[PDB]
Amino acid sequence: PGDQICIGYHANNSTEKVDTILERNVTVTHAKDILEKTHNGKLCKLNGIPPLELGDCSIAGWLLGNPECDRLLSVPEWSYIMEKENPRDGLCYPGSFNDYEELKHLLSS
Amino acid sequence: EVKLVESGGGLVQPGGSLRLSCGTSGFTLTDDYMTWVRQPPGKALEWLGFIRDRANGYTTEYSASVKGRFTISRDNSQSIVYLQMNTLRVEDSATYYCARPKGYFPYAMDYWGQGTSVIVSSTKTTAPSVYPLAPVCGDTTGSSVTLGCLVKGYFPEPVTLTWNSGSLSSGVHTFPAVLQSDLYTLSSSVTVTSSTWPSQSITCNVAHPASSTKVDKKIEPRG
Amino acid sequence: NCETKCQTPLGAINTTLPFHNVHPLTIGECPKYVKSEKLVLATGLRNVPQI
Amino acid sequence: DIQMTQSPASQSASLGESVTITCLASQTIGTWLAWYQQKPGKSPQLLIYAATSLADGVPSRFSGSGSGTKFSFKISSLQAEDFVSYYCQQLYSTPWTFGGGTRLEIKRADAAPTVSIFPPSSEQLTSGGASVVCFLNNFYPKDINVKWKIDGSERQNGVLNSWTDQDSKDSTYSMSSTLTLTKDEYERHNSYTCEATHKTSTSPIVKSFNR
Amino acid sequence: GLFGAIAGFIEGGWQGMVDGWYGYHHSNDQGSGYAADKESTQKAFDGITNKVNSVIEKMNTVGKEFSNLERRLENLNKKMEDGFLDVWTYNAELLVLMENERTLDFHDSNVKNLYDKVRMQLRDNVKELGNGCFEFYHKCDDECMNSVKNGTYDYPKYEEESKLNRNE
Amino acid sequence: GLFGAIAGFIEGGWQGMVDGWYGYHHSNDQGSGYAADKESTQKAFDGITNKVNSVIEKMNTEAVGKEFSNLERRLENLNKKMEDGFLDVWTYNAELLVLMENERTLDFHDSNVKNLYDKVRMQLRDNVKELGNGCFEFYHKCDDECMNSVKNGTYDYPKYEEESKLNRNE
Amino acid sequence: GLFGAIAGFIEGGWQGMVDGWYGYHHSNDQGSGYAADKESTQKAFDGITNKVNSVIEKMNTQFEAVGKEFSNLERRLENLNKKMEDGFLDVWTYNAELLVLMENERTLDFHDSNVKNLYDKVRMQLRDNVKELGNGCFEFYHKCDDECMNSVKNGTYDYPKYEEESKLNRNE
Ligand SMILES: *[C@@H]1O[C@H](CO)[C@@H](O[C@@H]2O[C@H](CO)[C@@H](O[C@@H]3O[C@H](CO)[C@@H](O)[C@H](O)[C@@H]3O)[C@H](O)[C@H]2NC(C)=O)[C@H](O)[C@H]1NC(C)=O
Ligand SMILES: *[C@@H]1O[C@H](CO)[C@@H](O)[C@H](O)[C@H]1NC(C)=O
Ligand SMILES: *[C@@H]1O[C@H](CO)[C@@H](O)[C@H](O)[C@H]1NC(C)=O
Ligand SMILES: *[C@@H]1O[C@H](CO)[C@@H](O)[C@H](O)[C@H]1NC(C)=O
Repeated sequence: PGDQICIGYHANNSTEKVDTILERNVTVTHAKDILEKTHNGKLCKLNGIPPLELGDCSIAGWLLGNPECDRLLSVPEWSYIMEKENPRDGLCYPGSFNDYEELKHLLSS
Repeated sequence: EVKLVESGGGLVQPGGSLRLSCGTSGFTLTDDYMTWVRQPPGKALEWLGFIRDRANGYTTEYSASVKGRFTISRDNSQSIVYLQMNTLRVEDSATYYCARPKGYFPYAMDYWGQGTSVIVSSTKTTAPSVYPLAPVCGDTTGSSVTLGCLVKGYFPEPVTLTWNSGSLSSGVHTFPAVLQSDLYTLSSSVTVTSSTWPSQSITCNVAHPASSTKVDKKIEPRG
Repeated sequence: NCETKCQTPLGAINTTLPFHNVHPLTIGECPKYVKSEKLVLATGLRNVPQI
Repeated sequence: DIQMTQSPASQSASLGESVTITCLASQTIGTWLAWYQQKPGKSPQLLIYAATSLADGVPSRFSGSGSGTKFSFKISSLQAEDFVSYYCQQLYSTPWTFGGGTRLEIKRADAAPTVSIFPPSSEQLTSGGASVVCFLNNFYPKDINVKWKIDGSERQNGVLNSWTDQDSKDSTYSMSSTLTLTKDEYERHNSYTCEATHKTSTSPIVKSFNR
Repeated sequence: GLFGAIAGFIEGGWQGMVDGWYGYHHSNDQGSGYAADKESTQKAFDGITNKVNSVIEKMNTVGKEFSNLERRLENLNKKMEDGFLDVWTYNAELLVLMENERTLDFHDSNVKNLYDKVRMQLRDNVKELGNGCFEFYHKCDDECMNSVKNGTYDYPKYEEESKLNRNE
Repeated sequence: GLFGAIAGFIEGGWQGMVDGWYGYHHSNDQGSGYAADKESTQKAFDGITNKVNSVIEKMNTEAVGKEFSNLERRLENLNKKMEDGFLDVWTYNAELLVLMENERTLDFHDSNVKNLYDKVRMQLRDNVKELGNGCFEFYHKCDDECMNSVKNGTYDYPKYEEESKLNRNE
Repeated sequence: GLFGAIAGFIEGGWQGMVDGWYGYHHSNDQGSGYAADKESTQKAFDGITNKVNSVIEKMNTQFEAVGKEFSNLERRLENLNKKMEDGFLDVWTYNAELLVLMENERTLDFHDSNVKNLYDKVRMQLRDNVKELGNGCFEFYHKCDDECMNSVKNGTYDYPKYEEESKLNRNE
């Protein structure tokens, strides 16, 4: 009964599971998850510049100087703008704003 | 890619403490086998220990030189490996790298950090005295005149030496600092040519960020 | 009081990964949004229990 | 634990030549050696792993060999930027030890140590100290000696020696010796002499000055 | 799978081999053990790194509002964004599956090639058991085992010695 | 053919074997006949079904008709270029998927056959001539119990070992 | 490669086989020489022509831009046009680079296979009438004249003809 040499491969306690075309739920000794599912859940400054918070002002409301919106009268640089879906403080004196959406796409630049 | 960066080096009283941070950036396939390796200047490299990846149990190994004092830990949240050094001794003075294998299996250290230096002494941070050095009074007979700076008494290293705002520096030799009586001494030599001096005048500039001193001494002939 | 290079309505992303499933509408430099619940590359080989 | 003995600690050679560092293990580490380069003022860079196996993106001129205890490392076609430190490291068992290091220097035609003397500054003289400076500049090769003589007689205490590495452009070295003493002791003598023995000249290079 | 080695003729893995993806086990009178073949391991790793990299690099490349008179335009916008979304999600999910398949087979192949290398080296100086093991017809000490491993094994050296034993 | 078995050293298929995709043909004194290996056949089928299931499932999630005025022409063309564009994308995807996969499927079967053959060979060993046609000639005599042993892959070597090897050598 | 022939048991290529992708080197008393296997070569080339043609035909029909202009009141529309043309451009760029990369991996494996397969077809004929060295070469127990060489290369090699001579030479 003679001397012996063997070839083989690694094994470990890995629970890691991957799918393939031929086969699903395969366990592998090592894997990398490339999809990021998690976020800090906070609204944040962006590249060290804070966003412009409109609060209850509409874009229109702020640009017109709606009285409630007076706290936005002077503002510094912004990385992005934050608007509610339905801001209370639009145009107090009722009316309309033409090309409003184009003006918003402009404010985005 | 990976790009390890380390931070937190300084000067401590022996018996003291320090905490070094090696942070990791980049996409990678492995956090495992993060190692600390130090190099006392002029000496070889010495392996302090490593800590492993979460999946491998956060296990840790140490050189018996520093074992029981130093502790390796990682905060994944800030994605840093910390080396917490306690009861610092004189021979702990060195520069410190974190280093890493790229693979799953540690065959070699692929990724290094840029290094950061820690010092340990009882010596208190001390400002340098810069004396300019004038050549002989017997008049320069020569094809080239050489003159230099002497920066003495400072602790700790480094000092930064620029001739004349670095306008004229080349054909300059700065010989690294030496330890004489608990505090360092440095020096440098610029060789100009006979036309260029004293006529065009040159000055020596010396920064010691440790004591905050920045100082200038222009070199003058004696007579 | 926060900092990010990437922002969604749900929150901010800091990641080294190529893709995110977190939100469609994102400002800043951000990983590719996808509809996937999971994307995982196998790197190692099959784990085959021994005898 | 495990000891790694790397020789030569220093080796000189010239462009295009082939250079071999050795590394010796106190145990048998099998095939777990690795080889690193350190350029000056930088972190190490991995060159070879598994002893004989080139890391990704490495010049083919770098080679490595050996097993168990005896190990070799070779730069086949030498190059300007190759003259730096190299280290082996044993990753076989903790602690993962390193070799002593190998400094590679580029071969050069021998050179003349231009030598300069510097009596202490009046600014320094007023502070109670006196430091006198000999600068030995631009000379090959690096083995050199300096004696300080005071009124012709030798002196021991207070000598500070400092060296440079091989210069990038000229491939030559330099040195500074600072003799340091009291203002008291200093004004207490007459003529001060700095004498540099180098291989270059037959006879020692003497720069002295009085008052 | 494809090359028939992993979960192949070689029936299982080695929890005992911790240093590599692929390697040797031997026993002789000098001793017994696991040894990773570090070259093949690292090379495969480099390959996989290249793979995942290329997946990242190739993939590495605001809203708008509309009025109520802008129903077709709005919808055109939506269909576009959604379209591109569907396309990229498809590309990702697919790329991941296919490359996974390729990856497993790559490992299998690596094993097979290693085994083959050893076999073709040892020739008839050994019995080939078919479990991934070869039993030697001559005495193989640690030097000989390493010679097999490091690719240098000497056939003519052990040749007739193995012969006689294979025969008797 | 990538693994070199189908249209390989096995030069052609067996109309004879109707019971599965891969299998055996034995000839001994009792008789001569084809037998399928149903585990291999079924496992490959399960693999393939998984494959096509994937190339279906992935491709699932359109065209809404819109109308445009004559002053709207830029819009209209944009809209057209978009729907046409997505269409060309998905058509490309489907076509490529099918070609690529098809290649993989054939190579798959090929590998499977190679694997079956090798799994036999690494078992039989010295006990047989290896004819290079995908067949093995026996040095010893194999009863249908022995054949069946090979087919389910038990086949103890020692009991036929010497009884072969003598007849081999002399 | 993946099949272990190229940079495999055959350690390197031959500069002096100019007649094809794969083939034979022989030596015997009346001489030595390189000879290509034209069948398998032309076969592989046929595969490759198919491959590139597949790429080209498949990528033939796809998205092109046509020029448009938008006013200062049209900015949203303009950005939409851009984001679209850009989106398709990006998509197809991904298709081209990925398809080339993938197919390249596959082409190199393909050849590896072709060489392997060649070796295997020769060996499985030659059988035990030769030593398999493992450098990719076979040593002959029986003397092999050029007619037998050619008979190996063209597939027709007769084992039982050389069987006894080879055996004889082998066992003593
Ligand atoms: C993405 O997130 C990571 C992890 O949260 C950030 O990395 C870490 O950023 C924090 C910021 O709080 C750093 O901590 C800070 O360090 C400085 C310097 O020592 C110190 O003055 C502060 O008190 C604080 O402790 C931390 O060093 C840093 N870690 C690494 C790995 O370097 C990162 O900033 C975020 N974005 C990116 C990629 O910049
Ligand atoms: C794997 O698991 C077994 C039992 O669960 C254990 O004995 C072994 O140490 C584990 N290996 C590692 C390193 O996790
Ligand atoms: C391979 O290993 C053997 C046995 O240890 C050794 O003697 C030889 O020098 C090595 N040769 C090569 C080329 O790696
Ligand atoms: C094969 O080559 C031989 C030369 O040895 C020739 O005589 C014969 O006709 C060829 N047979 C076939 C099938 O091409």
